[PDB]
Amino acid sequence: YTGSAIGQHWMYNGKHVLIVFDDLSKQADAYRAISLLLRRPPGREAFPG
Amino acid sequence: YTGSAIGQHWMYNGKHVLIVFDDLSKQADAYRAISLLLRRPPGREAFPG
Amino acid sequence: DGQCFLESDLFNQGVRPAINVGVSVSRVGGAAQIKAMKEVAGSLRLDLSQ
Amino acid sequence: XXXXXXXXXXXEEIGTVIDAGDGIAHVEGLPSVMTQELLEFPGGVLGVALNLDEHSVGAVILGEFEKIEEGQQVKRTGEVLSVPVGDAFLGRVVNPLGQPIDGQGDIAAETRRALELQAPSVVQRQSVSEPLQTGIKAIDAMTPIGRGQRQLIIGDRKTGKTAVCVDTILNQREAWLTGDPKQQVRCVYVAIGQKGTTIASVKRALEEGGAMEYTTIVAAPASDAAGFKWLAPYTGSAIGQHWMYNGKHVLIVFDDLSKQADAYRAISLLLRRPPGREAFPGDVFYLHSRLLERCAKLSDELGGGSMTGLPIIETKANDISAFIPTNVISITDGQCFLESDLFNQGVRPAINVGVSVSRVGGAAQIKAMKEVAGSLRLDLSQYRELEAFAAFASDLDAASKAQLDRGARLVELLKQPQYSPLAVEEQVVAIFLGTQGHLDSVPVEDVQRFESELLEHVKASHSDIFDGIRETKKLSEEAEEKLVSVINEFKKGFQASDGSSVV
Amino acid sequence: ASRRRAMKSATDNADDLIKALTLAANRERQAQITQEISEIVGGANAL
Amino acid sequence: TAGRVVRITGPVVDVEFPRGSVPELFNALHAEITFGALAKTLTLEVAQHLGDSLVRCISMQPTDGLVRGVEVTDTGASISVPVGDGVKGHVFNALGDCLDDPGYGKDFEHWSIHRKPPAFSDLEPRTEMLETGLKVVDLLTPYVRGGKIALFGGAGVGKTVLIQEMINRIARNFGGTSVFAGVGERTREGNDLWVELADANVLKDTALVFGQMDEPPGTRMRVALSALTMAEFFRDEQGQDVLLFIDNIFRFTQAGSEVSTLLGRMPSAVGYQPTLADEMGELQERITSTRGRSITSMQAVYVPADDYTDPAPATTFAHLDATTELSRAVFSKGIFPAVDPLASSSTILD
Amino acid sequence: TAGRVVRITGPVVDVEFPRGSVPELFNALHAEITFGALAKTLTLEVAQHLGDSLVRCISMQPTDGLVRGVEVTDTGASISVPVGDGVKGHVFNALGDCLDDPGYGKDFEHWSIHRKPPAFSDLEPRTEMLETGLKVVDLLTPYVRGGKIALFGGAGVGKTVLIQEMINRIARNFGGTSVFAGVGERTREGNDLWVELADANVLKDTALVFGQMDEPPGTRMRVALSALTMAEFFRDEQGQDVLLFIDNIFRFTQAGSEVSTLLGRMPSAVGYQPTLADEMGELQERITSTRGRSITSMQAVYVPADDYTDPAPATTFAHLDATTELSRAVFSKGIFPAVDPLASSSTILDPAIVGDEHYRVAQEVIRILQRYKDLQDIIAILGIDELSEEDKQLVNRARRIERFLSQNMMAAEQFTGQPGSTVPLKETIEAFDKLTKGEFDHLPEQAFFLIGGLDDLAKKAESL
Amino acid sequence: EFFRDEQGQDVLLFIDNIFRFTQAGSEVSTLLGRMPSAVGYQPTLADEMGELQERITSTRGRSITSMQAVYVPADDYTDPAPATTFAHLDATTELSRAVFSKGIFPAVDPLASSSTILD
Amino acid sequence: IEGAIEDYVSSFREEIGTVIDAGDGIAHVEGLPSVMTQELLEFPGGVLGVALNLDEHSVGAVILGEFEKIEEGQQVKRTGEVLSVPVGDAFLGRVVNPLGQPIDGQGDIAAETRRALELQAPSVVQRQSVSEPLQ
Ligand SMILES: Nc1ncnc2c1ncn2[C@@H]1O[C@H](COP(=O)(O)OP(=O)(O)OP(=O)(O)O)[C@@H](O)[C@H]1O
Ligand SMILES: Nc1ncnc2c1ncn2[C@@H]1O[C@H](COP(=O)(O)OP(=O)(O)O)[C@@H](O)[C@H]1O
Ligand SMILES: [Mg+2]
Ligand SMILES: [Mg+2]
Repeated sequence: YTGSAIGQHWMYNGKHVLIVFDDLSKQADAYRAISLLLRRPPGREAFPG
Repeated sequence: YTGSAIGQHWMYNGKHVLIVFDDLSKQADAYRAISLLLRRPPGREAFPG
Repeated sequence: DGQCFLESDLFNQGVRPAINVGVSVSRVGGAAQIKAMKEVAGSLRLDLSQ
Repeated sequence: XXXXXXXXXXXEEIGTVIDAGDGIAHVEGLPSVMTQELLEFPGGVLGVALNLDEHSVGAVILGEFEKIEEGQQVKRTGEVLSVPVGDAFLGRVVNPLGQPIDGQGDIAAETRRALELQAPSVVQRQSVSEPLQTGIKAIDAMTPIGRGQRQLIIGDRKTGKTAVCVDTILNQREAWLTGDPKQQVRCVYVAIGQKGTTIASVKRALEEGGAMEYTTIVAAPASDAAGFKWLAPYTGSAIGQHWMYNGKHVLIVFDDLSKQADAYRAISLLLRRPPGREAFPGDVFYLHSRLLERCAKLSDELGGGSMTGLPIIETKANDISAFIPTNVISITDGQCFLESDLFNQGVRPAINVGVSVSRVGGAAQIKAMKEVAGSLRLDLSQYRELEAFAAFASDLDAASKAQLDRGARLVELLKQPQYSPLAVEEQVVAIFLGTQGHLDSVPVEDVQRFESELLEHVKASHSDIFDGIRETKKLSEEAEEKLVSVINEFKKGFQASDGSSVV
Repeated sequence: ASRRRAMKSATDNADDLIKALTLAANRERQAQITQEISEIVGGANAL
Repeated sequence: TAGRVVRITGPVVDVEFPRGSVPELFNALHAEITFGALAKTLTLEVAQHLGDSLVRCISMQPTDGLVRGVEVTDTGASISVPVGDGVKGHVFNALGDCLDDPGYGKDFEHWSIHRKPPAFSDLEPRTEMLETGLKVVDLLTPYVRGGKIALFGGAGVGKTVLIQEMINRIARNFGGTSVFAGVGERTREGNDLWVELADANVLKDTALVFGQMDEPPGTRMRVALSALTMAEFFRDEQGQDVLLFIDNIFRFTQAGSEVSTLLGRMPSAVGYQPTLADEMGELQERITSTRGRSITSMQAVYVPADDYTDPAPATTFAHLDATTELSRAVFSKGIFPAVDPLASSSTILD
Repeated sequence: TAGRVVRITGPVVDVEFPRGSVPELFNALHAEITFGALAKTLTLEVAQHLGDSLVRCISMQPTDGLVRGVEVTDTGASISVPVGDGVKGHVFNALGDCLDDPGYGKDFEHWSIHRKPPAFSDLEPRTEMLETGLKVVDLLTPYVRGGKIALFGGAGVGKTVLIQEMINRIARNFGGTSVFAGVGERTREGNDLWVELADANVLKDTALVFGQMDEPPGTRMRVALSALTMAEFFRDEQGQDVLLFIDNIFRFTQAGSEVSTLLGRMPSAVGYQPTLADEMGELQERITSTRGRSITSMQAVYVPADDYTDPAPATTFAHLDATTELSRAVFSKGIFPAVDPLASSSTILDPAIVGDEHYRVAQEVIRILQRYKDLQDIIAILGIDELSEEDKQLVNRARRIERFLSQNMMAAEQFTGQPGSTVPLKETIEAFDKLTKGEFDHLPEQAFFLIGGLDDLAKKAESL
Repeated sequence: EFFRDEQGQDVLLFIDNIFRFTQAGSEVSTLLGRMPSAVGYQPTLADEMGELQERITSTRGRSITSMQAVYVPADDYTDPAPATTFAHLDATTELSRAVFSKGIFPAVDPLASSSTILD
Repeated sequence: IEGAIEDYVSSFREEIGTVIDAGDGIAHVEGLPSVMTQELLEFPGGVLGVALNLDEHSVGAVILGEFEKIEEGQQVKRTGEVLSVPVGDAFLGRVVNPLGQPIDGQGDIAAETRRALELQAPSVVQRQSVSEPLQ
């Protein structure tokens, strides 16, 4: 999300930006961890709803 | 159940009846929904016991 | 008591209705058939299995 | 001033069951109870205090949980989870609590030992360098078991696992009759989830063979509550450890360890712990390892004792790659996979010579067997693959055919009947017959008879063969020449069930 | 004749392959059901 | 001293009792359903103690029409079923109430269905073969006295004929009696069985206990223990060899799993109860021979998806000693009793 | 003033402290058990704060005998392990207690096991190849001097044989100082190793920390940190180059799951703890070769049910530079060390580092074995004869290449009796180039098993 | 529905993609307090989806031609969402990845796709 | 003391309950001590419920169709009968909802009798063997 924000600043200022996410499965895992520590009931494959 | 109830009156009076249930899988799904909303404990395939 | 199985592969192959006669069964059996039907259909299941 | 006021304010315990369900209970009171303390209830029932909360104590009930109900008084035994132990257990069948189930009489226990006592550390242990003779040709020849070793007996339903372990227990009688504790192995047979009739059959077989002089049975039959099945291995190891640290040699059989996994699954799910793979709780590994690491050979600074473990595991359709099989394979020092596909053909014991391994290896094998048999494993594996190939060879070279016949006759040699353990002094000769090729003229269908007769020949005359082997554990040439002479002399007197003589 | 022999061998190999695949598929069925039930019950025990 | 219904959730009922009079678990309680169209006397089996004198129970009959606050009277014993010679020739439900003649058997001796298997000292130390007198059975797949024989088949392969035959066999060659546990059986099929055994006149030597599918899982679970209790009485007190039919044990397991789910116990593997193995053992280990008399069992056993690794068949087949499979390909040849000699197997053939 | 126990659930213990004296996280606390021969002093590690001056702790020893209400004293610091050049030659546990000499190390400098990983700015990637003398490793999965290597596999496929073999290949000659962390492996192997390192006289230059299976999960997870502390001390203070063997690192995550289920945290997927990747990362990132110094680590990773998709191995794959992967199937073929050539990988197998002659041969071998593994589905049914000639010529030498990757390791001498073999890189490149080009296609497959180099290949073939 | 009822001018209603409806429902379910069902959808799925689908119907004398796209999770045509949606439709043009990988485009599966008017 | 509590409790002719909760097709109604399992409850907007759950505090009632009209505080009256449907020959050729109400709009239905939905099935002794075809 911070990467996307640093990108969007240049984007809306009229620049052309390229964003590589390496890799979003780790973000899904981190979000799963955070949601499970907050004790949200998980959905399918233990991922957050 | 109401189809069977309508049939049983003919049955006990000496008639011959034919009952088609189309289809009971959605009967089971509806009962699963009703049960889960009542916080009854689920089992295999999320169906109640 | 008895299960009649309808399978899509037979449906596409041309067998319609798609009764898989080789797996559908009835525990009641011949008791539900009239004698004229027993005189005929008896060998049908064996013929289709062969 | 504050301290004195606090002291002034501060200036046989019995609890009550508030909740009870399906083999577990919750108890009020008992502020001074220790964790895993053996509580007792009015009905003559015991319990293990697993969880101690701020207001109540969680107790797993051992035995008949039917007799428990709300409002019952519970009292301390003052003993951490423990079993009575001593030499008096030899020849008795006891439940996991150390109580006698055979009705043969009371138990003159020496002391009490806790179950959760930690295994001996790296510095206390010694190398497995001492033979635990099993008496099965297919095992002592290719997969020797050393004292302090853990050898898995993994296999399929109805494949002779219990039979093999009973043979291993029976073989030790020839040693028991000697008074020296260094040879005097003693045994424990822990039955988990077995049918009562099977335990009775084992009891009978051991009595008939004289094994009950030195064997203890711990019975957790399928009928009893999950808690008994869960404790049975631990109480068996507790009975064994008391002998082990005193300098005795112990042999533990677990028959079968997968049902302890199932019982702990039940207990954990009743406590509502979140399950893992195969619905097992995450700590089944700490169950089977906590059990099997107790087995060791101690250093002479601690008594030269040892305890050997033969865990049995039942595999679903020979899927050795399942969870519990791979967990126990990761714990034990080897496995002897008993394949059912061979058992039904007649290869009994059905040891899969390809997958079986002894990760201690030839270190615990006597020099005689080590020399005579050490080639057999790879020769039989290559024979098995050669047979798999030649099964559809229209024609093949004479050398392949000769190797094929040698392999077939070796396979026919390895098998032996139930409850017929062979002493090593006889096993070495039985394997000599095959490896050195003296069977090359006997038809397959007679081989098993031939060997079984020759061992009696050498038993009545020329005993100096067995004696020379036994007294030095190596097969000297001065004995090998007499052996070959006796073999050739017998070949002329022996005859097959059909056809010609055997040369 | 060699066609006969080789096709018998292939039939036997296919039989053993069917056996192994069926075993693996049944293990996958059981594992799938167990994972689904564990997920449902974890959701239930969360509430 | 009487209790009150405080919660109702499906077949599950919670009952509050006075502080001191909490009943022992597995005790049978009786309650009333007073609505005319559904008038009943409801039987409840105590499953758990929840505290505050609340008791968790499962109903043996439909709870429909049940009202909160209604009186519940403890019987002071487990579910009890009648035992005696007069039990022969009659049809019972799991609760021991007769279906052929309402009110029959009330004066009979009643035995608790929840009783322990034989002690270790009483078991026979070795497996004796049963000479039933059928060629294929005796030769290819010998049966064990006091063992368990799985039976496979269905319609058109001579199953019920085999059942009548084994009943005659036990009643004429060994002087025993038969017990038939219709665990989760079709009502139509149960009437068919009743009329068939009556036409053959073997009913006079058979005790029938039908736990129907129409009724909640608790009854489908306890029917097997009721039948086994009648068999135990015939074994111990009358001194007769007995042959117990169980059709079908997989539905015993299924009912156990369903009751486990209703009670809120977390499921195990593919979805059976956690106590699966112990719950099956408490039945099977009870089928054994003691002190010279035996309860042999024939058990029809379903296999879901025809995989023998599923915990239900995997658990069942650990306890049973023989396997008889009936084949339509043998029946169609005129080969009766159609036992397949190659598919069938036995572990005493040694 | 001090705290009191108020809850016990297995090794996890909740302790209440005065209003303002709550201990920080990962602080060590001492408690007493006084039943009898079971008596001992328990070390608890603070894992959580539950509010109302209550904290939740992980016991490093079995809680059996711990009664409620007993007092608990805060040490004010994390679990501390001894560090220094005197650590070498002796055996330790997770708590810094020497097993060979109980009082040893009490007077040494003590370091906290909990430390933050090195700053990103001080990291630099390594590329120098390490020559082990194993054909498959040196060809297809070249290790890195100062990188992270791992051995994966299921149960009973060669973790211990290959790990002690690599000990012989590296530690027997490595000029630096070695550390061996036994994380949840069997104790008998630890004793065998303690004896062997003395027989070979290497012991005096290596430190051993053991946390074997019998120990409860709480210490079973901290043993790795305990040994890593000594390794990174030898790295940062003495400036020596270090070898850090760890076996088995999967048991660290397994103990994490065990303690997680007790701490009350919700389960993730198949039943591991949440933050699995976070704990494993906090462990692994500390094992890195900062600029100007190096710590070569070889790890063993268990894989339950041979399910390489299990979250724990799938997570640990991300931290490794070289990944040798064992397989059940290759083990059944009689191949040893049973490495899967197509699954294993190494990041430095690129022409800029290993050279063109090495890369071309490795990739041609991979291509041949991949075509073979694709034809397997037909091979299993119709045999080799159905294949066309371009496929049959390939399969014939594919089988030979596969079998030639086997080697008679030094460690296996104790089981097979055959002596061990070491081969230089150039000879392996030459041999596999010849094989792919077909200069040995006329020899039978059985000739290739467990040879070693080319001269031994000729010697063996001559005998058949 | 306004165009249908109040004007009677026939109308084409396109929806892309109507799986995200029940998806959002499943996303909010666990927070609302509903216990999760099978693979992880809300228990109300069938009725929540029906209350929508039954409104798109063409009452007599006033037509709506509906064209709705449905996502199939994990290509699993067994998933409860597609399995429930299948009942509300007269014609289903079931695409499949197996066909798309062969370069066949628009990639309709000729065998699974079905229509009620093919009489 | 028990006497005064009992007097106050009894001072609270047929009972009426109140919805304490509603959502997603379910309603929790407090009160109705004498309600029975699966009784038809009728809410003020004309909608009906089944009362499938009976807790210590409140009844859990599934709502038939017109769920939107339910609100907290609404008076819940009870019908004195478990689920029942009309029956008769007049149903031949009609389309009816599960409660026997006409949904085809052809007109009312000349009900002939009423039967509960959950009556006992014919037992083993009442039945006869199947011997007649259903062609
Ligand atoms: N040495 C043997 N030779 C031939 N057959 C044997 C031998 N040992 C056992 N069997 C066969 O196996 C049966 C007993 O096997 P055993 O009880 O050891 O199996 P198991 O692995 O214990 O199975 P389970 O654990 O289910 O009891 C015998 O009745 C016999 O048929
Ligand atoms: N080259 C080889 N030849 C013969 N046996 C081998 C060879 N390599 C390994 N093994 C066998 O594999 C076993 C390895 O077990 P191990 O790696 O410790 O399994 P785990 O680590 O899963 O417990 C050893 O017992 C050894 O006998
Ligand atoms: Mg056995
Ligand atoms: Mg290892």
